[PDB]
Amino acid sequence: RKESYSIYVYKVLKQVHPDTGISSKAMGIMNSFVNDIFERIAGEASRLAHYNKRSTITSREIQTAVRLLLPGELAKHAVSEGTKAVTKYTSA
Amino acid sequence: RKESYSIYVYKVLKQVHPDTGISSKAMGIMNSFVNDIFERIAGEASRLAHYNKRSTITSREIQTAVRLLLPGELAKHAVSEGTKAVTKYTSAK
Amino acid sequence: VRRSSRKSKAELQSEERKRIDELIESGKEEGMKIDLIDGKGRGVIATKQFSRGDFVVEYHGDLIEITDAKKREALYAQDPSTGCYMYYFQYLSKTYCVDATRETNRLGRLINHSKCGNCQTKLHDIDGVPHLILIASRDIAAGEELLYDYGDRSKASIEAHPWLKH
Amino acid sequence: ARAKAKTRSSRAGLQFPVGRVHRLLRKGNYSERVGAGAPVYLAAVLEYLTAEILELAGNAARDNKKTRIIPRHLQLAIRNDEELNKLLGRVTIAQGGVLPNIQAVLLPK
Amino acid sequence: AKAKTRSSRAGLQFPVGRVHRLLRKGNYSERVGAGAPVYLAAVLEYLTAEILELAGNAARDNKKTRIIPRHLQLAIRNDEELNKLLGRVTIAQGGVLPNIQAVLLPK
Amino acid sequence: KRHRKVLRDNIQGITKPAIRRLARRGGVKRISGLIYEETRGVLKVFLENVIRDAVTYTEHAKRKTVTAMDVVYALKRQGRTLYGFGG
Amino acid sequence: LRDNIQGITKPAIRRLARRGGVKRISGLIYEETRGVLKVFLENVIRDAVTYTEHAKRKTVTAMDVVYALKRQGRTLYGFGG
Amino acid sequence: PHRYRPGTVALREIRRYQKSTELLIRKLPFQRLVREIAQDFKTDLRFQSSAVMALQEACEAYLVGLFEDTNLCAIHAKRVTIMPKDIQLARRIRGER
Amino acid sequence: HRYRPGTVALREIRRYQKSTELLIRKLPFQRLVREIAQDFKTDLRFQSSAVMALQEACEAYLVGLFEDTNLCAIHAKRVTIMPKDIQLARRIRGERA
DNA sequence: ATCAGAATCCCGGTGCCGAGGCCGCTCAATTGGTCGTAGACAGCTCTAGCACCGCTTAAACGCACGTACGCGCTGTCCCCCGCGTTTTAACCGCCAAGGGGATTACTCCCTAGTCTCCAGGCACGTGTCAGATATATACATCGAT
DNA sequence: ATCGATGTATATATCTGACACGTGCCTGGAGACTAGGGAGTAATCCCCTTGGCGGTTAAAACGCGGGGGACAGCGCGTACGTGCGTTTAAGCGGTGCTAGAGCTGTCTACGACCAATTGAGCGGCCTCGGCACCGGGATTCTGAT
Repeated sequence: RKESYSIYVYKVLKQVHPDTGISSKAMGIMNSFVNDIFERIAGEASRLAHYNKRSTITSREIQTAVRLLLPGELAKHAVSEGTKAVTKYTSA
Repeated sequence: RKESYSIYVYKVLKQVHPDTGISSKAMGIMNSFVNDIFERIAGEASRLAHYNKRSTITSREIQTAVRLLLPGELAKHAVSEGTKAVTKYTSAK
Repeated sequence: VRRSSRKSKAELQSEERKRIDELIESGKEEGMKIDLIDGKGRGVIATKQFSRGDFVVEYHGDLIEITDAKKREALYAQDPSTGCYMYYFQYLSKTYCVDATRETNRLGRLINHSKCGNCQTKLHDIDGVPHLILIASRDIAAGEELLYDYGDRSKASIEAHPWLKH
Repeated sequence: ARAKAKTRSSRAGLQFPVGRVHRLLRKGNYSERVGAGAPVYLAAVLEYLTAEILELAGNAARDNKKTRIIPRHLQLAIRNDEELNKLLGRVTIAQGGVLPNIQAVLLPK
Repeated sequence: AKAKTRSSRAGLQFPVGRVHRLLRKGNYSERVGAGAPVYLAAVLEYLTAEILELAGNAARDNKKTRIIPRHLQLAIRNDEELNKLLGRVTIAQGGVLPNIQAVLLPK
Repeated sequence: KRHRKVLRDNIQGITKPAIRRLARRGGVKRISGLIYEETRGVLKVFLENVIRDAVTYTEHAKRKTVTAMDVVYALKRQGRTLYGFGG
Repeated sequence: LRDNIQGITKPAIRRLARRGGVKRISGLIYEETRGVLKVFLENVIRDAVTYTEHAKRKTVTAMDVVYALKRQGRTLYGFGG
Repeated sequence: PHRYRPGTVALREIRRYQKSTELLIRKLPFQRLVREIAQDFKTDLRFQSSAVMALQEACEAYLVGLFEDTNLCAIHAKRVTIMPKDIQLARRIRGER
Repeated sequence: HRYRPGTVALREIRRYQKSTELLIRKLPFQRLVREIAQDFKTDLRFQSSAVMALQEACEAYLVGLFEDTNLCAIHAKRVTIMPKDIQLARRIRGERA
């Protein structure tokens, strides 16, 4: 039971370029990219929680980790996306 | 009340250079160095344990993290010292 | 359909630049009225809720070199009813002077000195000519006065004007 | 388990698995507890970054008049974008090649 | 019963108990073996003994008796192994190695 | 007593003799004339990065003071681990 | 296996340099590059064999190599991880 | 009997190898070198094919980046030819031993 | 009376590689730090230890950058470091694309 | 050479403040005992890593010649360096206020853990189409007679 | 500066493997519910940060003269590119073999957890000596002669 992000990257692709496919090697590369950015953000959120003597990783910690790791405009837009998603999630 | 490695660094000092002191700034620097190397070794051991899908950090994981993080001769001698300590610690009980 | 609107840093900087140019050459001057201050003379109350980095005014005047800058200020000061309107600045191996005694339709020259106001001035060069911009470097309320620093530490003038330190 | 179930992703409006992200934040030894909005936030950010890379990759593949995104197109997108190249600056992309770039002092006269 | 610190069982001057507490509360793994903190404390003690020995040699060569950031810097930047280990590390109040490129010396 | 109007930068506080002292410590024997503006630009970029990260750490801890641990953590985030400030 | 670094032939290094943008190549570049490559490979393979040994395996795997490289600071996308 | 000036063929090879993505080192000699180097550290090692391909991709990216910086060093020295002093300067500035 | 140009340079080099104190002046550096941080969060405060940490870090950075710059210049058969040398050092180190 | 002549190192002695030893308290490390579960060890299957062998042919290699460039040398011209004078603003001490960092106490609400339900994602097998050659068309490029 | 190889973008045929899609199922995700403890919030105290004042003086700024160092030009020779004939060994496809990865089952030793306790570590105090500093004999560098 091998874990991947292949089907979700397929979904995002068919959402961005609805008439474009993606080879298997590029699929593996996008898989590795998602794994790596996840590992980075999670490790940075862990470091923040340890610094501030907290115990829970929360949206506050994840937002600060995003702001630390992504450069300027990527960070602004990613924080926008995540805040929008969290508000929608707690509303629903 | 905040923890540090001051008295232990001082003990190791009085072991290696018996008639020699260490200023407060160098004491703080050795504190930072001990914390940094501890964090490196512990993070690498954690990462190894997650790689092999195991839950327990052991002397095996710590030894591999030491052999990954320290350059050749430092790593060889640190592995020597750690193995010596673990054997002496298990002999007595 | 899902398309990113990211505007790479070059685009953002260029757009801020063009906004600066068209605003400076727009003469809008949104909400600034001349009034009186209890001891200083005139005052320009801004009636907008400023924030960090936003524009305020342009210190419109005449730009010259330094060989005449070190002279024209004193030559206008020979008239003891001249106020304070000329601005020097050092930029790329040259110092200049903003001749602003001759009255203009702008709101730059109409402000007094302090180190406890709300503005710290920068520079913008719209095609060479360095226009003395004034930005809101902090949060200003609609009903506070434009008040910035002249940078001048002329010990003679600060002797005559003890109010320059405030 | 009544009140027919919908995925946390669907509840959040995302395409990435919020449940899987939660499971990874738990079985990853990052912290003892893990908030409820942390996986949602992280999945939103990961999906955003994936969309941001795939858009440029598809644009490159369409420039080269192709239909399948390939490692070359991923490399081109990443290296040509200013900020993705800073986020992924010390990253090698297998079968990616380099950017076409000849220094100006080597060209003929 | 009478107690003796784990550090004494292992012959270490570094705190095996403090190291074990740090390994636990540091969120490295769900479990921490018995000999893991002993090994880690032994390695930390060895490394600090190396650093301190070289810094004391530097302090002698300077005809002083206290170790200072400058002496730590000299020791580290001179030992090749420790310089590869702490290569991306700045040491406050440490200064730089005395080194003037030959092309600038007077001919 | 009419007075003139000038500016400052707070980046020209990294004076030319200070940059030359740094260069001397680095082993530089002779310094060009534009090295000063170039070095001020470099230093402002480096400072902007480290202070952005330190202020982010501070904001996250809901503090209003930038402690020394915030700077140490920012520097470790850039990859320039700094020893001797409580790290 | 003796003297296999000579298997990085001169035209191979010249191809790598062409990809790098190099126009002309001094003749001493080739031994220098063989040395550089042997050093980089020694480091990465030492770390990979260490990961393998720790996993008590005997096959260096793509994940062991990817982890070695991620530890060198040269993350590699496209082989897992 | 046609013939190009020295340099144009080099520029064409540059454009070619910056258009392509395939591996520029011979797979079997590279694999043989890797097996030797590993044999130095642990005897009787096996290698996944993907492991050796990963090693090759990483080494090729390393050498390509090193040659980009070497070319920058050469151009700095007002040359066109890269030289061992250029590789050594690139590595020393870049932080390698 | 007079020194040959270069001897005072080398004397300064030896002097500033013997010492350890900070070469930038603390009050101007602190003003610079405060004005820079003023653009991320207004009404900030800095532990004097934090400003000292920033200054140690910045001086170490600039010293290492000037060592790399000197290497670039020497490589270019020069002795006077130049902005092109600083730029080459930064580009090879990977700080500016 | 020839020499002086300023920096520079070795030398005392004072002085001051920081470091090293002392001691009382408290909290966290040690000990003993229980338990539950992780991983150690054995067993078995079966993928895939290795070895080999033959053919093809693409790439490496060796040689020869020419010429573009690396490199040494020369000349100039200018732009850093060294020095002396002035100025300015870092710095140090002192005071004085007050923001906010750090700790504590309380309460609540959010997350872990558990159990059950079930659907979505994964392996698996299949149809089909994208893109990689192959050859031809027309064209671009450049090197020289 | 057309000629004429010489290579290169544009087009069509096509076909081969890889990709996108339909299926069954099982395992992990979701829903409900309970307990507890982590964190939010309010209060308080005092630390330590900021701001201003005054004087000193060390350091920065400025101006000037001049020399050495960068840079442009020039000539030479050499070593690197380009091309061609030859060799060699990479690569591809076959098979076969078996080592070793991977998964499963059992069971035990080991680590978490919990409570009683005690001594090791920490914070404050005090003293003395080590390093700094200030002034002095010497000798060791540069630099005009």
